Amino acid sequence: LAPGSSRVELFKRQSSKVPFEKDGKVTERVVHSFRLPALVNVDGVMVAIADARYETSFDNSLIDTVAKYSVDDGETWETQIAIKNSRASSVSRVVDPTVIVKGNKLYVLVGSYNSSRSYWTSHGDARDWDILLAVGEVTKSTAGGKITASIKWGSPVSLKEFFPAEMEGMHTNQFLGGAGVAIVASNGNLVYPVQVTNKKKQVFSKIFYSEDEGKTWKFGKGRSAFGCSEPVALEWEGKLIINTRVDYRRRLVYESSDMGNTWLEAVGTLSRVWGPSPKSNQPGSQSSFTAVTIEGMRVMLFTHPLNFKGRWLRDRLNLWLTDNQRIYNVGQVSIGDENSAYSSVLYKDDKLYCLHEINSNEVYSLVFARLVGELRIIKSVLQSWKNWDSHLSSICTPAGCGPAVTTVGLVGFLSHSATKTEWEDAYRCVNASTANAERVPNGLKFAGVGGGALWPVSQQGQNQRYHFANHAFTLVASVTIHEVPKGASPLLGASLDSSGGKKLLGLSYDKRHQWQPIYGSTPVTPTGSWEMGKRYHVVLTMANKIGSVYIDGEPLEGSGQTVVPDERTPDISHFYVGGYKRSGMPTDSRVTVNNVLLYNRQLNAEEIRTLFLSQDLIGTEAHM
Ligand SMILES: *[C@]1(C(=O)O)O[C@@H]([C@H](O)[C@H](O)CO)[C@H](NC(C)=O)[C@@H](O)[C@H]1F
Ligand SMILES: [Cl-]
Repeated sequence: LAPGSSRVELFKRQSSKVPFEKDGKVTERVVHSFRLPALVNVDGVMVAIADARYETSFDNSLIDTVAKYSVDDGETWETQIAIKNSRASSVSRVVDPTVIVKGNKLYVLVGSYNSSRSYWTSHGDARDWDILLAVGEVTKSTAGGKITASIKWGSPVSLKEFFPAEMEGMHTNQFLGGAGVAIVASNGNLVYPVQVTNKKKQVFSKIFYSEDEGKTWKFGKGRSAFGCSEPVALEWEGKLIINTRVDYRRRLVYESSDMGNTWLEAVGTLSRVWGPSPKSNQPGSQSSFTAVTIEGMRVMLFTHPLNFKGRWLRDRLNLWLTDNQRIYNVGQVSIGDENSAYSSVLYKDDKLYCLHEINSNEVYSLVFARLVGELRIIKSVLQSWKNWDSHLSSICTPAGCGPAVTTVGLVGFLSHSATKTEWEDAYRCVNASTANAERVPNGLKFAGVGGGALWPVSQQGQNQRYHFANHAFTLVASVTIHEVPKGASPLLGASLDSSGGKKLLGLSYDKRHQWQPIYGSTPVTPTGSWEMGKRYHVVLTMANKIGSVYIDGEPLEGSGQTVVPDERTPDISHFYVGGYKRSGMPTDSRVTVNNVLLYNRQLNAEEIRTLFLSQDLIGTEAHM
């Protein structure tokens, strides 16, 4: 939890009571565990929705949906049961409450089970299952001269009639919300991303939506891959971005422009960025994933545990910030090594909050954290993003002024700022490690075995912000060679392996004053000519499985070669700059590199020309 931030145990395990209703009697009843946080703002009233697991944290046990609500931003709360289970047996339950706010109404979608003791995807049929929608209406008033609120909950309505018996290629079984908070789309639709099972017990994600305030519901025709569960969605630039849990794998993210009729994996942005554990080989989690506007900029906030401990313990809840280009780790919201899986982040009246689980010995509480420090950090990073983008766009490029320098898809920028061991990203997301580097205006001068910079791709580890590069990228730099090498030496490239020996696309230079562009594992043909001490502009582009190399805005002879040989997707280890930064490699690159730009797409010819013409205008030197 950041400096300046603080929390309380709001839903306290084995302590907090809720109004348990049965057979017309209400009794204040202590709850064993609280799970499934959803934290929202309803027209000024903060509402926290959760599971009240009365007897045990076991998933398949007695559970009602609880709400707490506050009119004073969480200083005090009132408590109610929003949705009661069927009371059919000792384990009846309403589950995984998923919330949409529209106007002064909360729409809460829950599964309902009567008597099963088995995990939902293990059920061979829907004998025990229903899917219910309850609506809460929030009214504000002023008793005793003070602002008050109340929430009146409707009786739940089954949406089972809207679940078709078949979906292409399958027979349907059950579906549930993806927990947390869903959305109202820009056309007014209520949109729940849902997790669905078929009779083969496969799980997949769909979009489940309503055009008439929840009276009737439709499924979008498309779907995720099998294995994509518990989805969470937001709307971004006219599209749904649907962010899915995949147990034992990296999270898949999809886009859909047509209310889920067609799903496209978001390979160029967010898909496969977030891993569920260090080695992405453990269970995944529910995630908060929201679009908000902070100081005038639309951005997304994402949470997920790092899960160093493994299995479902899911320690180390982390918060991420992205503009759909750059991806910034705000940091750890939870405290120390506590277990902290499910979460919900709310941005209300320019204050940031998080309701999340803490788990000791499978006894769960929800803490309510005031993310004061995290908001400060987020505002700082966004100011940096805005400022660098403004600055680059403002430059009057050489013909009045030529086309603007493009900042669309500009993810990273290595320029003047460097510490002894790192070359700093101006966008503050991913620094490059360095060795044997000397600071120069807007870059670094390198020498010696082991020398260079490493800008990590898969080497980022669990969370891979530059995964897009496996699909398309542009890497740009200004270079000067200071000594003729003994053989062929590296200058810039994308490496498939950790050494740099196995390249996707690169540029080397040789003892005969020629360039050696490297296209995957294709035999290298030297070409062109360079002069010691002269500065050159280098662009490497990769898209559509094809790699190109440009010097001074022009493609080397024979460029435009296939670099992805066989339909496996690349797994780029890192970009290397100014050497390999590997003492295991015998090369000595004596070179200066300035102003390294990374984009998440293949730039066009105009954009490349503009960068070349503008290369002495773009550095960060005069600003820090
Ligand atoms: C979370 C959890 O991992 O801790 O998992 C849910 C599902 O297993 C997940 O959505 C994949 O289907 C549980 N839901 C149900 C209905 O079992 C959550 O309650 C929670 F358990
Ligand atoms: Cl099936």
